[PDB]
Amino acid sequence: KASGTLREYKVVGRCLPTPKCHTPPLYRMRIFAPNHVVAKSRFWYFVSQLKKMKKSSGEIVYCGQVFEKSPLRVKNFGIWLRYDSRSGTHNMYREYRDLTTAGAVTQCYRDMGARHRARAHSIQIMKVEEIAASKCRRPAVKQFHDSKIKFPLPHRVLRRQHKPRFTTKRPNTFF
Amino acid sequence: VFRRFVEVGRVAYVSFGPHAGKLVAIVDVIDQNRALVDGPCTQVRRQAMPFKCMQLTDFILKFPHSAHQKYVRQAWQKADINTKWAATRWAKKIEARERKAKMTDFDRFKVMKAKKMRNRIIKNEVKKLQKAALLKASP
Amino acid sequence: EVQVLVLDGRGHLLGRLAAIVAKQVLLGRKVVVVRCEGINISGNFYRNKLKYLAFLRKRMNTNPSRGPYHFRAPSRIFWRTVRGMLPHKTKRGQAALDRLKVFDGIPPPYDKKKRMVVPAALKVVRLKPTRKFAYLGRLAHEVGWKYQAVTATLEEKRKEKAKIHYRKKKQLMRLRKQAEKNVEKKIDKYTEVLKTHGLLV
Amino acid sequence: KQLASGLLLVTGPLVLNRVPLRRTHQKFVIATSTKIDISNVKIPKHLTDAYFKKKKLRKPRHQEGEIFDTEKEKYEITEQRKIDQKAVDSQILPKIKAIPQLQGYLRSVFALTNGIYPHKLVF
Amino acid sequence: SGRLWSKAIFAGYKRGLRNQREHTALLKIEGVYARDETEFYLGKRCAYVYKAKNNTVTPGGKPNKTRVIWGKVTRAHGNSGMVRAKFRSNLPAKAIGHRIRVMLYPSRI
RNA sequence: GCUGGGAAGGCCCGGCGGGGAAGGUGGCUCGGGGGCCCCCGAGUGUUACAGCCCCCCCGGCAGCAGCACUCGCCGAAUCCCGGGGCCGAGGGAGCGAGACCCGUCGCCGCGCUCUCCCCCCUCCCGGCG
RNA sequence: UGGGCCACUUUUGGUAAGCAGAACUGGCGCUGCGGGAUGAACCGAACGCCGGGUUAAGGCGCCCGAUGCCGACGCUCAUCA
RNA sequence: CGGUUGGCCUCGGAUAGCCGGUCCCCCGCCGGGGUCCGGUGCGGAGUGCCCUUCGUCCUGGGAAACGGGGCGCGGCCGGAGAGGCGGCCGCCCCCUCGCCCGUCACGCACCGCACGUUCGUGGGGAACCUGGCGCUAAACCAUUCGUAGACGACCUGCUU
Ligand SMILES: [Mg+2]
Ligand SMILES: [Mg+2]
Ligand SMILES: [Mg+2]
Ligand SMILES: [Mg+2]
Ligand SMILES: [Mg+2]
Ligand SMILES: [Mg+2]
Ligand SMILES: [Mg+2]
Ligand SMILES: [Mg+2]
Ligand SMILES: [Mg+2]
Ligand SMILES: [Mg+2]
Ligand SMILES: [Mg+2]
Repeated sequence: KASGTLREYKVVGRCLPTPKCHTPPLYRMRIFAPNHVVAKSRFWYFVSQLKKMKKSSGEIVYCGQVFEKSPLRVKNFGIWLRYDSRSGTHNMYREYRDLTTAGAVTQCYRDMGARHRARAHSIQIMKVEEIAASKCRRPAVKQFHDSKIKFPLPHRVLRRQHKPRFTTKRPNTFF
Repeated sequence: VFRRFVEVGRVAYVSFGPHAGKLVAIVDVIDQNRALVDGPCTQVRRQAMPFKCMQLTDFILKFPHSAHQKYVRQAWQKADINTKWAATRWAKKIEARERKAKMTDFDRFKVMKAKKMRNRIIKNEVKKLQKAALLKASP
Repeated sequence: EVQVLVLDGRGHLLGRLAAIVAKQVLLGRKVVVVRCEGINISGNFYRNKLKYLAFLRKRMNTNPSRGPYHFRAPSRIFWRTVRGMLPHKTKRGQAALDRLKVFDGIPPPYDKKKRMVVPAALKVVRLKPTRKFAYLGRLAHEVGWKYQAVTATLEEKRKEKAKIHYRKKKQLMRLRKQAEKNVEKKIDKYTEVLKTHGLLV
Repeated sequence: KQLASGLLLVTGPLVLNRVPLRRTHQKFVIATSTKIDISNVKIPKHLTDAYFKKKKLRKPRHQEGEIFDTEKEKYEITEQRKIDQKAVDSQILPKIKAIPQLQGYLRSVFALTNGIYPHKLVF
Repeated sequence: SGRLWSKAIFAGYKRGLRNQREHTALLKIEGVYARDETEFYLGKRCAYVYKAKNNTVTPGGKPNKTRVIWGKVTRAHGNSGMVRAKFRSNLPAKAIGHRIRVMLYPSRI
């Protein structure tokens, strides 16, 4: 499974109706995927690990993108995940600040790849929820929990280093 | 040192991006690289914006963080920024830059003639000024 | 652009400046790079010195006179980096290598010209400020360059002359501002034309 | 007016830049953004592509050439061309003297220098 | 009186790493360093002008030593200026690094 | 066009309201600096001389995957116009006249006439005001 | 023609081997081309002679075509990175 | 043999800071500090600045008038890192023209078309004419030497 920016889907599925149980139960997952094809694939993966159910003897009765409920309010997100290193597998709890749930999960994927060299096929996201400010554990979010927060932008590195490529004056980094 | 700070109510100038050349109020801060951002009187709806894309001005509005658009809009209007800016000389510097970009060919000819005559007059006055300032014969 | 491009090496990173110079000099563009003793290299001074001493160790052991020539001047060190980035075994690369010219300090066809700056190779732009760097002049002097004291005194002379010329230029600019304040009443007709089309904020 | 073969009929006001009534190609002119309102300017009807088409005299009745025809290389400006030029310039030029600096602008020529690039120039 | 052409540089031929295609030329035009600025030059005539020993006939003039290979810009080549052009004869390799005129002919402005 | 017959968002001080809390506003207590008077820092708390979140008894209006560039998948639910580049292979297609200087022809898409009325710019205009 | 050799997976002897011996498929031999700097076998793709367009694998500081994106988020300082 | 198609005649630098200008102290009436005042997404701005070319003729207006131009003369000063350059005074000789806004007409207006336009009196090589100022050498061989030497090379001497 590759990436991009992720979307959250809810995928609801069931086993196929045999003439023993004419109404098999429905199951629902929240799945963070680049698109709905990857969403259905990851659904069948997870539900096959959990229940004895395969894509052949089953169906997707619904696969639909969950939109962000409040995409203009900055939320804290707690991610409960498991992954596996080159050695055995580990449980983990991360915290992020974002506007969207899928944005925070994408942030978690790039962060796990950065800090633990973990690939997306190694990561399994098992819980994601919206944390308030007073329930957070990580200092990288609790330092932004301040109502009168204030900081400068100290060392502004020039970015247009090629427009111009040859100038006569050296750039300034204080602004 | 550090006269401008990223804070709630700070007005920044979006320099590149889809909202380039715009004015923006900082509503909240999202984690060290982005800010929740809303320009209601400069026609920029609320979104996340990179500090790499914004440049801080000297104007600070007054509202609590994560307030609504009507509150940031009336805080913009009471001591409106569209008249403080534009009669700041950053803004008219930008304005001169864009009209110099829009300057046509006949306009370029007239600018050449006017600038040529103006430089002639200034140069002759400079020559007179230094030839008068050389009148020094004191022990 | 048919004129020579004159760059100031002080404050620039070696390989980045060399890459820019090499592409320019392949595309045409006679380039002079002055003050090659002010070129910076990233990484600390000791490991840069060790890299140069390993290069000094590289020697044709049958005939070191035939072997690789370890130039010691900072100008020639920069020139050899650009040589490494050029296709110098061809006539095109040799013509580009001839189109490039490098100097220690600023010799006097170029001390009375404007020097340009390449911000994509500047140390303040390309290095984090909490990182160690080295000086090509100090590195050259400790691997065997003889002429860093004479270059320093000649640069001090050049800086004194440049200060004198700069004070002249400042007095001329003050006189020009005074002349505008004197005859503004006869250029008011021409000034408003320029303000209308974006010159003269 | 643009002529009936696609070619543009232009005039410099010949007393300004020595350009008569000529045809010129649309692909080989650059169009600027300055206007002269030329409604109610009488254009003679005898101002067509046949009027502007080149003239030939060589060669009558002769097949071998060793003597040369030293005449007709002097292209003569005909009197009807001169009086058409006089009429159209007499009804265009007072309108050109109206707007300022335009006659100096039309006397001048266009050029590129060490700065300006044509993709950035507004015309 | 005045220049009337934009100055470009013959940067090289169209090529991969170990194969060059000499029917297309790569041109670096002075002042343009993005594709959406190369859009202006997209059909302009371009010329490699050079001198030689013998005299050639000049259109509308007397014979002299100047010779011209004509071509035109065909499209953009990669994210930073750098158009690719197509000449009547393939350009000589001694012209790499030299000046090529872009002539403002057929005009769309 | 579809979607949670989009999600959010805008305006209507949204209004009767009902709560709740801190990244705690005002007011107060305490600590610092400026001519008893002002602002910043620490505790208090629930609207106050700011605001935020949830439920409405119901929302209304405008807009609508926005011509304020927040976040999609699309087109029998899709069309119009323009620009650059490369290329022009082929060569007797005439059912009629009994081909006549020389096949402007097939298929496909159209327009007018062999009906009669109008009306609008015109025109060798005829005399012209 | 009846000397074969190599690679994924399976597999025998051997401490192992660019060792010896099998199975299956593909290759090389008999095969050039793009990439892997370089290379019988890898990766892409198989080839009449050309123009235009687009790609694969692979790349895009400079050699060297292409990031001269105001690319995104982190991690890392090495006196053998 | 060809390239080329306006120039930039210059602070040092800092980057968690800069740049400019003035009132009071000090340096044989300029430079250095301390106030104070501006500007800082650099406008005293290299995304910058300077030059700008169709040419003449009658005719006005301001800009100028303390000027322009003499490869015209003479003199002085500065520049050594690769000075190969730059700047200023005195003599006289032509014009009040050239810069901006106007009036008036004319020029091959070569009948749509390419290499036009500069640097440029470019660089290099032979040859002819034309005047003014000047100058009248060395090297190698041969010969000697033997501080040298396989041969070349090298060190020496040769009318006073
Ligand atoms: Mg044919
Ligand atoms: Mg055999
Ligand atoms: Mg084997
Ligand atoms: Mg064989
Ligand atoms: Mg075969
Ligand atoms: Mg093969
Ligand atoms: Mg290969
Ligand atoms: Mg390899
Ligand atoms: Mg092809
Ligand atoms: Mg490569
Ligand atoms: Mg390249």
